Parts: sequence; structure tokens; C-alpha cells
Amino acid sequence: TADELVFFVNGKKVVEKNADPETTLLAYLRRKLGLRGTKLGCGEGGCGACTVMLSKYDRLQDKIIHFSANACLAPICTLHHVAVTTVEGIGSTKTRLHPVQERIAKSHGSQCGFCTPGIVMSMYTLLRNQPEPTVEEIEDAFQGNLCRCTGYRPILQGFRTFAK
Amino acid sequence: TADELVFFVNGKKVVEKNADPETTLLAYLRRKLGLRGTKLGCGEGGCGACTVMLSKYDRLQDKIIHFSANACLAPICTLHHVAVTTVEGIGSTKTRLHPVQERIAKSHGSQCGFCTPGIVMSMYTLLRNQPEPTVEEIEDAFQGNLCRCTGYRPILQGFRTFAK
Amino acid sequence: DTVGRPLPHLAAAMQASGEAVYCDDIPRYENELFLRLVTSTRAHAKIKSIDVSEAQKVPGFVCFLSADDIPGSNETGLFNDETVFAKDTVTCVGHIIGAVVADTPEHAERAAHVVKVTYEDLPAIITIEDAIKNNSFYGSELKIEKGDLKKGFSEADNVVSGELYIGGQDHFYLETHCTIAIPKGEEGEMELFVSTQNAMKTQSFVAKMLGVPVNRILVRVKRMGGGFGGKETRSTLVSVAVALAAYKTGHPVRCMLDRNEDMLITGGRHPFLARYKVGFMKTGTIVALEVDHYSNAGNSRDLSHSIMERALFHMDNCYKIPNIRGTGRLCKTNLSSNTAFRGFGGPQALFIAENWMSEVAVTCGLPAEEVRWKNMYKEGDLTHFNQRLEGFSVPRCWDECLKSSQYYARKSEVDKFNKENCWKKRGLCIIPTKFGISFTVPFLNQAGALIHVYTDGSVLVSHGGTEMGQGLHTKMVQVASKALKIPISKIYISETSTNTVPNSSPTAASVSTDIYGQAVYEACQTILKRLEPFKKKNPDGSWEDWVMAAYQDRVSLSTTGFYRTPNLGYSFETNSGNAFHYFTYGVACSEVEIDCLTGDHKNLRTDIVMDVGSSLNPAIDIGQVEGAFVQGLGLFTLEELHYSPEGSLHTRGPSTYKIPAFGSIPTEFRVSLLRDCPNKKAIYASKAVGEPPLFLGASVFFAIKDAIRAARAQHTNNNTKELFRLDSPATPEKIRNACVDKFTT
Amino acid sequence: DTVGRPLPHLAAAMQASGEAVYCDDIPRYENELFLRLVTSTRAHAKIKSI
Amino acid sequence: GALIHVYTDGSVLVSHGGTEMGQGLHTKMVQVASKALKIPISKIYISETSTNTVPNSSPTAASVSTDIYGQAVYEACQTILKRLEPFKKKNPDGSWEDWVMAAYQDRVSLSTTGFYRTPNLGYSFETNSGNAFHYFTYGVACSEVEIDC
Amino acid sequence: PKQLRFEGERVTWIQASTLKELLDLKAQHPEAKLVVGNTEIGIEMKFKNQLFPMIICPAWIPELNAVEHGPEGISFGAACALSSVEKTLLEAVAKLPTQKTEVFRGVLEQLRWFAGKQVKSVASLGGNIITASPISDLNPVFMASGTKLTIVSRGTRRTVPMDHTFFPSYRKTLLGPEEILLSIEIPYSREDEFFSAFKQASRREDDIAKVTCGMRVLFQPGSMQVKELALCYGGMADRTISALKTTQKQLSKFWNEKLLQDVCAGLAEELSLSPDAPGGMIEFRRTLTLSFFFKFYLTVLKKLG
Amino acid sequence: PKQLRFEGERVTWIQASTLKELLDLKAQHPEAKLVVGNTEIGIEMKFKNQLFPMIICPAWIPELNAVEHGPEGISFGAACALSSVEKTLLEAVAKLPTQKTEVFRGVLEQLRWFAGKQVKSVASLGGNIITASPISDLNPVFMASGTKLTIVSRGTRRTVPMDHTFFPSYRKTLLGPEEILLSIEIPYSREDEFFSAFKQASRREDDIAKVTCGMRVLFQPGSMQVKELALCYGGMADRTISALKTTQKQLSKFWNEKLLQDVCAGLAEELSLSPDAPGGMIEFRRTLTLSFFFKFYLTVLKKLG
Ligand SMILES: Cc1cc2nc3c(=O)[nH]c(=O)nc-3n(C[C@H](O)[C@H](O)[C@H](O)COP(=O)(O)OP(=O)(O)OC[C@H]3O[C@@H](n4cnc5c(N)ncnc54)[C@H](O)[C@@H]3O)c2cc1C
Ligand SMILES: Cc1cc2nc3c(=O)[nH]c(=O)nc-3n(C[C@H](O)[C@H](O)[C@H](O)COP(=O)(O)OP(=O)(O)OC[C@H]3O[C@@H](n4cnc5c(N)ncnc54)[C@H](O)[C@@H]3O)c2cc1C
Ligand SMILES: Nc1nc2c(c(=O)[nH]1)N[C@H]1C(S)=C(S)[C@@H](COP(=O)(O)O)O[C@H]1N2
Ligand code: FES
Ligand code: FES
Ligand code: FES
Ligand code: FES
Repeated sequence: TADELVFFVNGKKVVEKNADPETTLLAYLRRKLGLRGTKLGCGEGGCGACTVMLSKYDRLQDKIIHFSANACLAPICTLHHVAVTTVEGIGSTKTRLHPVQERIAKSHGSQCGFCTPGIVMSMYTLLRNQPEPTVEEIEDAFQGNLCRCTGYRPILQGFRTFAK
Repeated sequence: TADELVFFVNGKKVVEKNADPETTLLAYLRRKLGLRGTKLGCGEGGCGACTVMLSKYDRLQDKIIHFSANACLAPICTLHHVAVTTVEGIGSTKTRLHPVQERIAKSHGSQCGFCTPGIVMSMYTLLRNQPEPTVEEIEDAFQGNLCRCTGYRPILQGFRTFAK
Repeated sequence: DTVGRPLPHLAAAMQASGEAVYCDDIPRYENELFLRLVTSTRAHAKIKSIDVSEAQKVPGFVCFLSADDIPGSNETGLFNDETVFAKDTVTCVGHIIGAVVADTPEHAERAAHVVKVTYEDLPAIITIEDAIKNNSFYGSELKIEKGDLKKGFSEADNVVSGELYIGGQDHFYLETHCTIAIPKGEEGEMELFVSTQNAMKTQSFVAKMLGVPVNRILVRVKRMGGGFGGKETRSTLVSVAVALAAYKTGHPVRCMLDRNEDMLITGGRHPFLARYKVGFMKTGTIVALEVDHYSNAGNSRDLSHSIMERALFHMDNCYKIPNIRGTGRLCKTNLSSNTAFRGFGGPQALFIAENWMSEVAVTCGLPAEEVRWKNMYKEGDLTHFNQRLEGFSVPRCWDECLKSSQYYARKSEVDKFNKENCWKKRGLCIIPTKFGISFTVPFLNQAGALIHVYTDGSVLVSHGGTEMGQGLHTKMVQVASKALKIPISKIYISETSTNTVPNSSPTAASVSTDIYGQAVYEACQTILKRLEPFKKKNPDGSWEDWVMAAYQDRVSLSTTGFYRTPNLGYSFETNSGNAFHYFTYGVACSEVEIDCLTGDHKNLRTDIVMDVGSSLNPAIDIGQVEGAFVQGLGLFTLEELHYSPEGSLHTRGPSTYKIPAFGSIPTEFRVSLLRDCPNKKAIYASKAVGEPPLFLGASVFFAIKDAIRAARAQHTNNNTKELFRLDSPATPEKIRNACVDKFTT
Repeated sequence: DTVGRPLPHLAAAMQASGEAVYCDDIPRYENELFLRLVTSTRAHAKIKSI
Repeated sequence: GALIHVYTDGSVLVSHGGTEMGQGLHTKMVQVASKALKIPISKIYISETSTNTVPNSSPTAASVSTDIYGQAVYEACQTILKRLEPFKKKNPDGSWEDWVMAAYQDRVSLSTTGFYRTPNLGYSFETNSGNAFHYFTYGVACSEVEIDC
Repeated sequence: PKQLRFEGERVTWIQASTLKELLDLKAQHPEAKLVVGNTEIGIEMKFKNQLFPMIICPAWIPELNAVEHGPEGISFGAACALSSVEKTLLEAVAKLPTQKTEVFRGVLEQLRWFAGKQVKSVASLGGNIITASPISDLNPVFMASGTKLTIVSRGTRRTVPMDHTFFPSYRKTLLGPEEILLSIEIPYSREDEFFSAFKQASRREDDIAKVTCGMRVLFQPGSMQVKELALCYGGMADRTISALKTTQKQLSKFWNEKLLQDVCAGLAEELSLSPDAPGGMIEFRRTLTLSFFFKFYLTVLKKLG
Repeated sequence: PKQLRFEGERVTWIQASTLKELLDLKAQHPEAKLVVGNTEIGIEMKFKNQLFPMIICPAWIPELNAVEHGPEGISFGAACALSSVEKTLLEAVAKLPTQKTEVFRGVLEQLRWFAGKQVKSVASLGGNIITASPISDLNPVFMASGTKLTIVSRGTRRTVPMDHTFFPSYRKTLLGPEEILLSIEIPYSREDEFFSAFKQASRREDDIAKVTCGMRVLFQPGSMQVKELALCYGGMADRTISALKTTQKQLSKFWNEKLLQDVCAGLAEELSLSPDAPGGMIEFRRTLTLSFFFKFYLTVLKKLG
């Protein structure tokens, strides 16, 4: 006699009738929903490869709020009535890339590429809260995201173009 | 409120708790139990590619009885307390081939090989009932099996070695 | 060194244990969907609507696919005259309109049955006689003509004319068409597992439909459960449908045809109608021949023209005819497009030749063997297409078959049986065949290979050929073992794939052993040259050591091999240039017993002698001879496709279509390979064996016809020199009706 | 002719959209199982039982 | 080693022993083949690295991959160019696509291996001689830091 | 054994353990489909796209599998596999005098080039009969011999010989909505009673236009004077039919050349097919009805003179 | 919103919609684990192989998310995300006189090179406090400022300033079995009250041996004479500790060079580590306790002289 968990992933309704409390959102996206853009890098919140955006109507604040989270640590059972957005939710080469995806790609901000969706989702989240950020807001947006290939310079140079 | 279907495949217990009346034994072997030696050739009982052996204790006769059947036409819902034997039940190249499998292979009785499990299972069934058959019993055991590659002569020459 | 040894098919043990993997045996991906084709029920109609409301209610329904979901091109087929999915009009009963995609094959089946189509009928053309009357043909008349026909006919004592029909044939490969398409989700990349003989055209047609470069598409074939010509082009009907569903859903998709879909949809052997006129002497010698052939091509071109070319090349059989005219037309009809089937128009034209040849002998009151032997080509003779017959070995096969079958002694005993029996008769016939070896389109006669030696000394071979039961991979391993001088246990063939050997011709025309043999041989020579220096440094070392020394000296242990069949290029204007690299020859004698009251018959005895050069594998070659012959007996005596007057196939499974059974084969069944006849023109002196023996199944047809002749002498006429028309297949209906008696009247 | 030119990594756009496939991104077969290594907790020791 | 196939549509598939790990080897290999073949990069593709296309490959390591597979790819491209040359002469103002199709129809193989072997290497720890490296890469960095003592 | 219930997306299956259950279930749900071997139902559901939302399987029921030797002949429960019928009839034929096994040997001849072992091991006798295919190889023999059918529902029990009236129209039998075929008694041959069975060795359509027959003659004691004559044919209409008009005319005639010619003329007329009769093969089929009778005619003479 | 119940193989999760539900559940199941962000629990379950068969998630409860501005300071519900705490404190800092935001700015300093946005968006305030990690960057600051904690169970309610007694042993706090942390009031700075917070920029073990501190001095009105002095350190023991012995000695002393030396000597002794204290870095950690106080010492002088 268990309740149904209802959430949204990329604008699409997910009704889970047998939610396991131990299921992380990462496991669910990859291995239940088959959305493999979100990555496992550490599973301990330090690397940000699993970054997704979350959205909810805040019963206090009024407002729809947008914020980034680490899918590796988010239990699905915390997400009832929450809207999830992953990298495939914002754009694709099949349809059209988001400006964030295009700019990280063209700016040489992606080598092996495994960190890229995570960094794309942190930048996306920043832009969804603040459409015209400062350069300073931009560098501080990524303290949660690690990249082992690039030395970071190209990524900030590319996202710098969103500022002022 | 449905009954459980219990049968055996290759010496191993299958408990199906939600049997669909429309499910053929062929579909079940291949797509449920992952046993793909048994083949679809027609689905109308004409070709024998799906031949398996069936065994039951006959509540009339006394006796355990053995007989061949077409898996394509056998509803699973007829097999409660029946033991199914497929080509993988009798021997393998990993372990050891049954004399039936060895002899059809060496006698050049297998070209594309698609009919071979079905033919192997017809011969096997004959031998399980009559360990010393006549040459005549042997040719008549295969009225239900079609082969398009061999012209049949090598198969009967191979199996002829079981007679007398 | 196992070349010339009876080595069993490499996969035979695994086929016997059910461990060998065919397309549908590959495991499903967790997200893999199933496709079912939606197909026309009218021979010729305009599509007025497609309704999917009831299909959308089937559990597991994913989507319906049609011409409007295609991203690249709806234009397909070998000559670009087909659709992937019909849009405005359907043009045969099998015609693919769309496809349902579902979560299980059972749901896909349920959903597809419930898709309702609305039609407005159009004028349909179904029979060859309909097509001649309507002038419905593809292209124009094909023709080979030699000598002077007015003049040949002037010189002739007797002239017999007639008409003859030979029905089509369903391939009836035990494994039906099957495709798995895996979309990668990157750059239009797709990987396909296919039961096809033509990985290249699969790759092309899929790329064309998707509007994507050919380099994105990887087609893989491990083995087919039979092909027989049926998967040389027609496989793409399923493959492209399944590539589309994969593209559209983003999931892996598969489909394997149920028997009844396969038979209706994928086409079979061409029905032939022949009108003929032969001029001959009182002696039996042919002086003039005129044959117009008509093939029922169905609703597209496909391979129909090439089939008709091969038919014109084979209208002589083994007979020297100084004045000859053969023409062929391809009939455009509202039937499923017909295609390659073992023999590729050959058997049809060879059946027509043996028919008028049987009638020459009855008209002359001469023994059939005598009339054939006297009209037979000699060594060095040219054909009606002006190709010299070098190493013509039919006479050797003939004399050897007469001896072994004890023909003349059994002719007496047949006549004794007929004198002593009233409602049962026996028949006896000896028949020759010759079959030309090559693709008739010269550019298909190319073959590639790729060989890798790994550092443990193990070898991986890849060539353009596909395995469909004929033991091509077995023969290729035997060739590589002989060429490399290592045990067969060191060499492995895994699969055929478009990323190892590109641009490969279809596995077809009986030439695979020949062309891939050579390409593999050539790759092995390259390896041997590279390993030669190390072999000198260490003459008493092992293969393993020479290979490791080569690796460590940074000598590449990977090579391509390529073969191109020399001296080919026939011209239909000029009537010159070689059509074939060489001919495969054979002779069969058969005896039957007919029940004149039922039309039922017994196959009593068959003796075959085939010229297959120096066989690379006696056991495989004898198995090809037997298998082919039984497919021919099916063609000529048992297998009959049947359509409604509206052009809808009735015969769609083994209950209504009878291929030969265990109990169909001759009681005494003898095959011999001719000794001491090495072929200079092919790998290790071997000859092509796949297709040539199928027509020898006609010895059963003409033995039946001889028996009918005897029943007719018993109960119908006193006219010996009577001709009656017997079409193929001579089924019990046709046999019984020909035994005219107090009951038929 | 692009040699000497600052051409972006060919896969960089698909990496940015999460479309580029890495090993664990390949779909699972229906019958696919998962492995986990069992590892030593001692630097140097005799194994007495498992 | 390398293996290249030109399909009949003029599309090219490249395979070499190198693996992609983010360093842009495949990008660079596609650039090299575009240059050597004289066709746009959009016509060439690298799918994956596999032991059934290129055997016995060395690890993707030592910073030499662009160097060695660049050469092997280049060589395979030269073989394709030689084979296509007659058809280029027969149709000097045609397109790549036409030369490739004419080659296929004349039964010219549009598949080739390429191989490269670094010359003049072999250093001995006895004698202390023979080249250890083909060449050296050089550089210089200047850095400034501030420490909180 | 107890009754089992299986439930699918579309179909509910009940495995009856007992005759009483079967008859109760059948009376509660007259539209329920009996399935035994499913060698016909499986074809109907897959290929003719029939759906039977409710199925009962009576294969477990002891009465429907019973093989009994009586004074009149051998009775077989309706669920007996064709292989079991064939084994029993082979054993009867080897043991009994030839004169008593004319029908048994007719049954066995029709079973000779029937399906393979896989089909005969699960295909039931009652299933073949109630299928009522126009080209059934068994219903002509059963009709010609007057094989006795026991037919039961809740309350009701009745035995009837199989005759022309049992197959009223296409694919239909003379059972009520609530009735099931319990058993089938294949009769012993009497003195002066002779029987043959013949068949076309090949169908071309799924269920029409394949000629198959059962032929019986009973003579007056020690004579060649016809007392009874039954010529039954499959493949000649949309049902198994009896040539009654033809054979009624031969009652108390002698087995001679004149009878031969009179039967052939009766047959040619009574069983005549229109030129576009479903299934074609119009000439051949006609010739077979006459040729088969000739076969019977000559065989009877050898069993006499 | 209503209470939701999820059941897995090992764990039962209850999403509480209401404070009452939370306290009732917590009293019925005192062993139940509260999870808000899961940034600690998820690590405990994955890496330290803890299993908590019963979990309550109170994130929905309005009281646990309430941000209140009172006379004493800013109160935050225990479930407030660190990002919300940071946004509120930045807003407070920009609006209020510097003299009232000494603690707020010390909280913000510890939050500067804390985790990334992804963690700070879900990691709660009450979660960091009750985790009670020896190296928490926040508990030293809360301890130094005497941040007030509201602690509730069924019936019981109590507010306590955080002090040394709150963290009695490793990973343990002064909550009963049935209690939850409700809210946290981060105090306004008073006149003559000064505050600093410092931290080691790097841990090496998961939860020990990273030096982090919160430092408060309150002077007598208008003077440099110490009235209150609180020096609180993480990374120096298996818990957040206060240098009480050292600071008690400085009461009513003057902020001079003599105080500098006395505090450093007190610190070096009171917080001394054994050579093999868990986590090593013995010399460095010592040096940082003194260097951090020196930094406070100089900063205080600049805020004065
Ligand atoms: C490959 C093949 C070849 C065949 N060849 C021939 C042939 O050559 N000649 C020939 O005559 N037949 C032939 N058959 C038909 C076959 O013999 C029959 O399908 C079979 O006997 C039907 O029995 P079943 O047990 O499978 O019945 P099912 O499919 O389970 O049922 C058949 C019908 O009988 C009904 N039924 C079953 N039992 C009873 C009962 N006792 N009371 C009332 N109704 C009942 C069912 O409702 C159903 O409508 C062939 C079949 C196959 C598949
Ligand atoms: C990679 C990353 C970096 C980090 N860096 C730092 C850092 O630099 N400095 C630092 O100090 N911390 C750091 N942390 C720790 C972080 O601050 C805590 O994990 C977080 O604040 C705990 O909050 P939570 O909501 O995720 O707690 P949960 O994981 O949900 O629970 C934490 C514990 O507190 C209990 N709990 C929660 N709420 C209550 C309540 N209201 N009443 C009673 N018990 C309660 C739970 O039962 C559990 O025992 C880091 C964490 C991560 C993921
Ligand atoms: N077992 C088997 N034998 C077979 C076939 C087949 O599909 N299976 N096809 C035949 C046909 S149609 C041809 S063209 C040849 C082609 O293969 P080969 O060139 O290797 O003989 O195999 C022949 N024999
Ligand atoms: S995988 Fe590293 S933060 Fe989630
Ligand atoms: S591009 Fe490789 S880790 Fe960021
Ligand atoms: S698939 Fe042909 S008989 Fe079962
Ligand atoms: S070996 Fe191919 S069907 Fe029998």
C-alpha cells in the first residue's frame, strides 16, 4: 500500500508506482528512463558531471524556482512534483543546440567531453535565473564542476560572451 | 486472482504467476527463457523447426510418456506439470554433444543448420521411446520436419546408424 | 592441408546443438522495439485512407510509419522504380504501405491486423497472357541470334511448334527475412544485423532512405538460415523499414517475417512462358530453332533483366544448333516483384530446350538418348553466343552416368513393367546440363578480402562472401590453410561486414568460392612474402615465432586481397566477348513410377554425375549437388504457387505449398563427382557447384513425361509420334489429366 | 584543406548535448548482468577463507 | 596501421589504431585525410577503433599517435589516389563521386591498408648510442604566485 | 488435480479437471471455446484473426481420454491424440481377423501421410471432427462407416451415427451451443462388409478442393448383391458430403460392370462442380471421384472373386 | 500536500507534510533518520555502509523553511538550503551597518569556498549542524557566536545557545532520541563586538584534521578591555571544541601585544596534539590555530585603532 511518486523529466510526466527510497536520480535517469547524457563521475557530490536543473513552484516564495543539483545524491523520493531538466532537455544536434551547448563546443571547451553536460547544466541554470550575468557570477557558477582535460580557460572564455 | 502455471524446461522449474492463454511455448522459450535453439520456421505446424520433446506422467497409462510437439502451436497453459526438453537440454559443444547431434553434424546433415535442432529433437524423441529402432521407424519419424538445403539423404544416412 | 578433403561445415556441430546464432537469436536490448509491415490487399488500387485508431489502442503500440516519416528518400530498389512505402497507389497484393512499431512482436502483429486501409481499384494485369495483350513490359526485347533462320527452316524435314509454361517458386529458406537496426544517436550512425546475401545494397539503400552518407551505416551478417537468391536484393524491404523505425524512435528495432508475410511479400522465381519452333531432320539433327521467352517480373524491375539474359545464354543447353533465334520480354505485372532464385533464369530456359528436344525424338520415332547425344556440342564448339567450349566434359559425364545407372538394362525393365501393368507406368530419362559461371554484369565479378595475423599466430579472415549454408567460410578456411601452410585450427572467419570489406558484390552466381578464394589466396601471398625474411632467419622455428619476429621488427601483419575475373565482356551487339569464365557440367538419370488413376508418383532412382573440377571439399560439393537437385525436383514436380483471379496468393505456408519432404526423395539416390578433370580457370582447379545441378531435377519431369506417354499408349491413342503439352510443375493434377482414359472422359 | 586551422573537435557538439556515447552509455541487453570486484583490505596477507 | 574504404557514394571511412580520449586524434586524422585525398572533411568519417579493422596496434600513448597514425592514414590515402588517377585523367573536370563510381565499375578496389614504422630508432644502454627519440618537443613557462605566509 | 484459471490481456483460460466442471462451465458460457491440442484454434487465432475471450481445456478429464473395447467397435474419448488412435488401430488390425478391421484399416490409410509425429501427438480426434474442414481426411471415413458419436451437455446425453446431416453448412456441426463431443466409436467390420479410403496427395488451398473419400459396401449374405452403399467425399463442396442419390439407386444391384458405369454416371452428375467452383482443379477433382470409386470397385472384387 | 509513503527492499521513506506529522512520526520511531538534502546521508549509506530502515523527509514542512527577522538576529528553518542562508545574509550585509553584521560576514566567509552551487542548493543548514563533523566549517562559527537553536519534539520545545556542551562526543549532538532541530538564529553583532572566521583551504581525510575556526571578542563599552572572548576550532579533535581555558584567562585584559602572546601560549597548550593524533599534519595544524588567532588579533585592531 504505497504512494505514487510523480515528477517531470524534460517536460515529460514520470509516474513511479513502486519508488525505492534508495534510488538516486542519476540511477533513475540513466537506467530507468534511458537518458544517458547525465554522467557518473564520483557519486559523492564533488565533480558535478551529474548536474541537472531542478524546478519547483515555491509554496512559500510564490514563484517558480530554478536551481542545479547533483543527480548522484538526489533521492527520487525528494522530487515529488519537481520538474527535472537534463542536457537533452535543452537542445540537441538532431534538432537545435542551446546557445550554451554551441558556445562550449565552438570555443574548444570540450575535449573528452565527459564533464560537458554537467558544465552545460550549471551554465544553463545560471542563465535561467540571471539572463544577463556578470563575468564574476559566471566564474563562480562552476565551483562544483571538474574538468581534467581543458585547464578551464576555454570554457570561461566561451561563457564570458554571455556577460554584461 | 489467477493460478500459477508450473512446468519444467530442461530439468529446470518454471513458475509463471501471470500466464497469458495466448502465449505459445515457442515465444516463451525464446523471448522469456532466452533459449533460442528452438526456431520459428512457419508457425503453422508444417516445418518442425520448433520441435521439442514433451514428457509427462500419464495418470491413465501409469508411465512417464515422451513425445515430440510443435512449440509454435503448444499453448503454455496446456503444459502445467509437463517437462519440456529442447535441443540445449540434450547436449552442447561446451559440454558434450548427444550422439544424435554428433551424427547429424559429421554426416553432413546440416548445411544452413536452421532445421537441425527440430530434426535432432524428432530423432531424440524416437530414440527415447525406442532405443533400438528399425530403419523404417527412422524415415517415418521426420514427416513433420522440412529441410531446404540438404535433400535429406545425408540426414537419413547419418541416423540409419541407430537402427537394428 | 585439407583442400580436396571431406571436412564438415565448420559450424555444423554448433547448428546441431542450437548454439549457432541467426539474426533473431541475437539478444534484445532492454529498449528494443518490434516492427510489423502493413501490406496491400489489392493488386492495383489508389490508397484512399489509412486508419490507425484501433491500432493505437493495442497495448504496447508505439507508432505507425509511412512515406511521410522518411527523412531522405522514398525512392528505392535496384533500378529506383520502387517505393519504401507506397503513397498514392499500391501495385500488388504484397505491397508495403507502412509499418507498426510496438513493444513486443505479439503487440506489433495485433496492431498491424487492425490497421484499416481504404482503396479504389484500378485495372490490374496479373498473368503473362494479360501482359502480352496489354503490351505491359519493362524495357524492350532482348535477343541473341546466330546463322540464317529462313534457310535453316527451309532445309528442315520436320518443324514442331508449341507453347510451354513453367510456374514460379518460393525460396522457402527455413529462416525468413530478418533485420535488427541499432541507432547510435550520433551523426546518423546505424548498425544493422541482417539475414542478407547483399550487405552492400542494404548499406546503400538504408543510407539513401535516411539521407545520410554510406559511411555511417554498418551492416553485419554472421550467417543466413538459407538464401537461395531470395536475400540478394529483397531483404532490403525489411531492412529499410526497420532502419526507419530505428531512426524515428531512437531505439533498437527488429523484425523477422512470419512465413505467410515472407511468401506474399518478398518475391520468388520467375514464371516463364515460351513460344517455340524447331526445325529438324528425319535423323533427329536440329537445323533451326526459334524461342520467344516471357517472364512474369511482377511490380518492379529488380534482377529481371539479368535473369532473362541468363535464360537466353542457356536456351541451347548442351546442343549445337547452327541457326537460332532467342528473344525475351519481361512482363510488367501487378504481382510481388520476382527475383533471383538458384539458377537465375537458367532452369527455365534449360527446361524449354529439353522439352522441344523431347518432342524432336518422339516425332522422329528415335530413342531419346540417341537424339540428345547426336545433337551434343563437341570440345572446341562455339555456343549461340559465340563462346568456345573448352574442356566440355558432358560426354564423359554422359557415358559415366549411362554406365553407373545401367541405363540400357533399366530401359528394358521399364518396358517390361509397362507391358505387364495397366494402371501404373514407369518412365526413364537421361538428361545433360551445362551452366555458365560468372555474373553477366561484368563489374560484379570482383572480390575483396582482409586478413589479420595476431601476435599469437592466430589468423582472422574476412571476405565479401556471406554464409547461407553452402559452406563458403569452411572452403575459405581450407584455402587460407593451404596458402599459409598452417593448420585450419589457426584460422577463423567470424562474420561478413561492410567495415572490413567494402563494396562487395552479392553472394550469388555460384562464383563466391571462386572469387573470394582468389582474394583470400592473394592476401595470404602478401603475408607469406612479409614473413619470408624471418622464416629465413629461423628456418626451423614455428609459425608463431616468425609472426612474433615480424611484429617486433614492425612488419605489418594485416593485408587486403582483391580479385577481378579476367577476360569478361559479352556484347549483345556483335554477339561476341565472353559471358562466362567457364561452364559447370553434369548429367542425371531418373526413373519414376506413376499411378495413372491418381496422378501420384514414386521417385525410384536417380544417378547424378557432376563435373566440379577438383573439388575443394567433396562432402560440401556432393551436398550442393543433392540439395540443388532436390530443389529442382520441387520446382518441376511438387511446388505450385496459386493466386486468386484478383492476383492474391493463396499458397502461403507449408500446408498449401509443398517443398520436398524426407519421403519425396528418390529411393536410390547416387551422386558421383567426375574424376581427373581439373579446372584451369578457378582456385586450386575447382568449379562452381551451387546453382548448376538444380536443373538436373528435370530428369524427374521428363521421366514422368515418358511414363505419361506409356499410359497414353495404353488408354488414349495409337499415335506414337503424338505430342501433348505438359507444363511445369507436373503435379498430380497435371499428371492425372494427361492420362486420358475412360474416367477423364 | 583544414590542416593548420582551428577546427573544433568533431564530437564536441554531441559531447555538449550528451549525445556522444561512452561505454556505460551503451544500452543494456535484456539479459545483461553487472559485476563488482572483491578487493583486498590488507597490504600483505595470506587469504585464509572467503 | 590504418584501413580506408571509399564507398560508392564517394563517402570515406577511416580506421587506424589510435583511440580517442579527448585529445582530438580522430579530428586530426580526418584533417590529414581531407588534405591527402583533396576532398572536404564532410566526406570522411572515423567511427571507432577495433581489433578487426586494425590488428596488433600499439597503445594510444607516448604523444606519438598524430605522428604515426597520421603517416599510416596518409599512406593509405596515397594508394587510393594512385588507383583513382586513371579515372581522374579520363574525366579531369568530373567530381570525386564520379571518379569513385568509375573506379568501382572498372573493378578497382577502393579499400587499402596503410602502415608506418618510425625510422632510425634503437638506443642501447651498452654503448650509450643509437637514437632514443625521433625528435624533441620544446617549451618555456613563466609563472608568478602570491603566498599567504 | 484441480481446476486452473489463467487470465491474459484478452483471454481467460480454464483448465477443467473433471467432466462435471466442463459441462457446468459450458452451460454457464455457451460461447466458450474448447481447446485440446490447439492445432486448429492456434491457426484460427493467428492467421484468421479470430478471438475467443473464453477458452476451456478439457484435456485432463479422464472420460475424454478413455479407450474402450465394446461389442460394436472401439471407442475413443474425443481428446485422444491421433497417434493414440493410430497405435490402438494398428494393434487391433494385427490381432483381429481381416474381416473385422475394414474400417480400422481405412482410418489408418487416411492417417498414413497425414501430418508428422509432432502434430499427431497433440491433435485430437474430436478436434478434427468438430473442426469440420471441407477437406478433413477423417470425416469422410467416419461418415461412410456410420461412426457413432456420443455428445453430452449438462443433463443431456445422446449417441448418433455420423451421417450427411451432421455437417449442415460450412465449418458447422450438429452440436448445440452447450454441447461437447465426448467419444467416438469406430465400428467393427461385419461379414460381407468392405471398406476403402482414398485421398488427393496434396492440397492447394487451406480448406477446400482436396479430394478425400470413405467408401463402404455391405452385401446380402454370401452374395455380390448390394445391401448398403455409402460413398462420402471431402474436397467437393464446402463440407463433407454423401453421394446418396447415386448409392440409393444401387440398392439390391449386383457388383458388376453395369454397376461400375451407373455409379460413375451418378457421381459425375451428383458431384458436378461449376467451372468456377472455389478451389479450381475442376476436371481433376471429377476424375478423382470416379477413379477412387474404380479403385474401390476393383478392391471389392478382389475381396470377393 | 499530504504525507507520502514509499517502500523499497530495505527502506521505508515517509515524506512529512506537516510539523505535527514529523513530531508524531519521530516519537513513534525514535531510530528514524531525517533526510533533507541527502548530501551526508547518501554518503553514509553508499560509502560507510550504514542502513537506516526508516527515513523521514521534512523538507515540505513550512516551519522548517521559514526565514524570520527578529530583534536578536535572523532565524532560518533547519531545512533551509545553504544557498538561501547565503542569499539572505548577503542581502542583510548590504543593507545593515557594518557593526551589526560581523557574524553574518563570518558565516559568509566560511561559505565562500565551500561546495559548488549544486550542493549548496540542497544541503541544509540543520543538516550541517546535526551531522556534527569534526571539520564542519559552520559549527565553529555558530559556537563562537552563540547561535541559538530551537529544538522540538512532541510536547517539548526549548531554545539553547550553541556552546561547547552541544557536541559531547564524535558525530554526536545534544538532541534527545525524539527531538528534531527546528530553527537556528544567527545573531546580530553588538557595539564593541567583533568577529572572524578562518579555514584550512584543503582537507586530506574525510572528516578530521582540517583546521577551521570562529572567533568572537566583545569589549567593555568604548574600550579595548576584553569582556567576552570565544575561540572555537574544528579539525583539532574528534569534535568542534572551544578554547575555554585560554580565553577565560583573558577576561578584563587589554587587546595588546601581551594578550597576543598569552593567547598563543594558551592555544599551543590547550589545543596540543599528540605526535600520532588522527590525521597528522601536527606542526601545520598547531601553526594554523596560532596564525588564525594572529589574523583575528590584527583585524580586531584595525576595526578599533
Ligand atoms: C501440420 C498439420 C497437418 C494437418 N494435416 C491434416 C490432414 O492431412 N488431414 C486432416 O484431416 N487434418 C489435418 N490437420 C488438422 C488436424 O488434424 C486438426 O487440427 C486436429 O485434429 C484438431 O485437433 P486439436 O486437438 O488440435 O483441436 P483444437 O485446435 O484445440 O480445436 C479444434 C476445434 O474442435 C473443438 N473441439 C475440440 N474438442 C471438442 C470436443 N470434444 N467437443 C466439442 N468441440 C471440440 C474446438 O473448439 C475447436 O473449434 C493437420 C493439422 C496440422 C497442423
Ligand atoms: C562535496 C560536498 C562538499 C561539502 N563541503 C563542505 C565544507 O566545505 N564545509 C562543511 O562544513 N560541510 C561541507 N559539506 C557538508 C554539507 O554541508 C552537509 O552535507 C549538509 O549541510 C548536510 O545537509 P543535508 O540536508 O544534505 O543533510 P542530510 O544528508 O539530509 O542529513 C544530515 C544529517 O543531519 C540530520 N538532520 C537533518 N536535519 C535535521 C533536523 N532538522 N533535526 C535533526 N536532525 C537533522 C539527518 O538525520 C542526518 O543525520 C559538503 C558536502 C558535500 C556534498
Ligand atoms: N545451404 C545452402 N546452399 C546453397 C544456397 C543457400 O542459401 N544455402 N544458395 C545457393 C545459391 S542460390 C547460390 S548462388 C550459391 C552461392 O554461393 P557460392 O557462390 O558460395 O556457391 O549457393 C547455393 N547453395
Ligand atoms: S558524479 Fe560527481 S557529483 Fe555526482
Ligand atoms: S573535457 Fe574531459 S573532463 Fe572535461
Ligand atoms: S514453426 Fe514450423 S512447425 Fe512450428
Ligand atoms: S540445413 Fe538448411 S534447412 Fe536444413
